[PDB]
Amino acid sequence: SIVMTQTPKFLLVPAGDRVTITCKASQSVNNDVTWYQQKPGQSPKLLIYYASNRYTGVPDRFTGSGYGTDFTFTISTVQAEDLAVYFCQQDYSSPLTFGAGTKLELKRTVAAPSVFIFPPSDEQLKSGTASVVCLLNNFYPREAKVQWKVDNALQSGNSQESVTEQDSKDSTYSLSSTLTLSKADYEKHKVYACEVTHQGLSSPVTKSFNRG
Amino acid sequence: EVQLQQSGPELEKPGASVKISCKASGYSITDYNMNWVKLSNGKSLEWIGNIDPSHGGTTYNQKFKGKATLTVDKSSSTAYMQLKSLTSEDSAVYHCARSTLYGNSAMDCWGQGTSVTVSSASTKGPSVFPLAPSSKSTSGGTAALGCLVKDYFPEPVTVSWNSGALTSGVHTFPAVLQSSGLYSLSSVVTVPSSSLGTQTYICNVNHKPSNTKVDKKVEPK
Amino acid sequence: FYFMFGCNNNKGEGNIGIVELLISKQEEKIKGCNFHESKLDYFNENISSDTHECTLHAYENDIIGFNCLETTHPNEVEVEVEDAEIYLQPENCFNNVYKGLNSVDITTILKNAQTYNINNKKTPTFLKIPPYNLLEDVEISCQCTIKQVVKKIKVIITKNDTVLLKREVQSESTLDDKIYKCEH
Repeated sequence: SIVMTQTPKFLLVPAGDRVTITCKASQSVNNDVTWYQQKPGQSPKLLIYYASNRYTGVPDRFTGSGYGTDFTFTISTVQAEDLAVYFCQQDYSSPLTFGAGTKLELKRTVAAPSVFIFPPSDEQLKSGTASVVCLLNNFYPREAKVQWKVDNALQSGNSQESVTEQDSKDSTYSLSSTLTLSKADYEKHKVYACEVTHQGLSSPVTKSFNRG
Repeated sequence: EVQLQQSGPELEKPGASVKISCKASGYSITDYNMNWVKLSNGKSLEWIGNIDPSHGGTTYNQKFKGKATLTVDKSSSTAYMQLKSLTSEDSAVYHCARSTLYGNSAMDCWGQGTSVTVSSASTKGPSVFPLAPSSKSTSGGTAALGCLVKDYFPEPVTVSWNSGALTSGVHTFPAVLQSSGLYSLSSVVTVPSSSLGTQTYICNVNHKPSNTKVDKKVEPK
Repeated sequence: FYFMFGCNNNKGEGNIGIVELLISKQEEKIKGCNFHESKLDYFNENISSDTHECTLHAYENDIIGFNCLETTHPNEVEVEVEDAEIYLQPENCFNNVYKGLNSVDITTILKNAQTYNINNKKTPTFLKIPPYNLLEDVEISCQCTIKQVVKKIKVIITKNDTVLLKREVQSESTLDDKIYKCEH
């Protein structure tokens, strides 16, 4: 079958700057190519059909070009809400094949995280489990490292992390770290601390609480 | 203008079968070709097949032929897709799309997507817990508060604050899968500290597979 | 070709049945697209490997062909070789035809069409255009995958309100051993 190759896989562009996404085919497809754009948690949306024509209601800033084997998708002025992943599709011969997809990101400036920690709830303690949650917000870049300390003793193998999709409100990352401990182990210690190291911090940032 | 309505998520045993549905409104179903798209791990689109209700003809992608069956109901303006012998590779989100009958086949309208999960762990309901910023050093500046959703399966879970109010400043984190096979999720919201003692914040958690609805209040302690 | 066969009931003191059949050639050319390297003498359009699409115009009582596999010429030694895994979409090419992306049966386009296939060969497939009332210029197509390359055939079914008045073809005479000869 006909196979699309779409490059670059990850593309970075500042807000308000032009960006172009390329597409290459394996055989002549004349003018049967389409482009799709998808938000996280939302269905893909069609932008370009016939590889050079905007679809009804598509903003003028989205354009496409190419014929035969090399096809390009171009955005004249990227917006803050344009954070999405773009796919190409051929409509010449069945089966219709989708491209590998290309993700578009915004740069912005470097920002330091603000750290919060949440103590285990009384309801969870009734079930015999204790969980400590650490919250990080509005930090760039994504490489934020989190470490947990209980009574100044480092913890490993009992924590998990989760990063969001860089919410388009301010194009910054957020990370949450959860430490899972048993109720019996929780009662054996007094001080619970989490250490955060990030590019925007000149020194590690420590938040602590006393509960026990 | 044009709406495509799909069913909720499914959770079947290995080797089972599903029959999802796609309801179309705002246009005549016979006037547009309709197809399904598979999203492998949510990062790679795949074309499954299409059906034309105008003549009943069906076209299936070769590696999906036989494994899937497509049918339409013109009386109800609803179309159905069936999968045979579900395997872990089939666990993906399936979307319904609308396209022209003849000429171009560009997919114009998309549904909200139906998630099909091949059960690798038993069904379980979420446990909602409050996250109180207070009872600590200090709640400087704005006070960030949230809720903890732990030990639920399968995905997804919907979290809302104040019955859909206070949309701004809400951060819902992606779920994390534990060694026990149970997902865990955390959602937080940033509010001014001056409203800690004069405002009520309530988180709504809904889990369709277990039909669990929890409305937990978050207050300082 | 002139032959018989039938049943004989002499041993049971019955009668004898005989069927007399004759077969004669009707036309020498078939308007079909051959995408394979081996050319066909009875196919009007042989398409070079550099070209991946072929377009034809169809009309009543005309035969359309579509070949994407090898053909055994008398210069080739016939042997028992399995047919190549030719990816033909639809599985049957001309009883059900592609009108774009959706498959439609040929009888919905043409009024009671007659189609011919080969039991022991996947391709070629043929269609004889029946008398039809669908005067519109309708497009139908098949496709084959030859050596990981997709070949597509396009057929333009047309029936004008007025048939073409004349079709004049001019040819130049050729000299063959001091004799003026003309092809066709």
